[PDB]
Amino acid sequence: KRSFIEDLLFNKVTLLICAQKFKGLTVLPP
Amino acid sequence: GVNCTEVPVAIHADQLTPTWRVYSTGSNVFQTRAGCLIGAEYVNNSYECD
Ligand SMILES: *[C@@H]1O[C@H](CO)[C@@H](O)[C@H](O)[C@H]1NC(C)=O
Ligand SMILES: *[C@@H]1O[C@H](CO)[C@@H](O)[C@H](O)[C@H]1NC(C)=O
Repeated sequence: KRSFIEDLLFNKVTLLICAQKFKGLTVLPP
Repeated sequence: GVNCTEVPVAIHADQLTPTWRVYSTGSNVFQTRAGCLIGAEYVNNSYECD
């Protein structure tokens, strides 16, 4: 449930390296 | 951050760093996006977060 401008904002900004991080480095979810 | 098919295989003697393996065979197991919860049942109503 998003509008047009929200869809554009989500598409424009983009976020194996995470798999490579076996060295005790994790990212928690919000 | 562990798929919850690892802790049931972890149910053994001297096959896990934490000692309290007895609690692995505990209560209803729930799947979340940050791991899996052991010992808490999942109702499907809504409240204010505690
Ligand atoms: C664990 O992996 C299996 C792959 O067979 C998948 O079906 C399941 O949804 C996953 N569960 C969790 C909690 O990651
Ligand atoms: C909530 O969980 C109960 C468990 O038996 C189920 O019967 C019911 O249909 C569920 N309600 C919804 C809205 O998923």
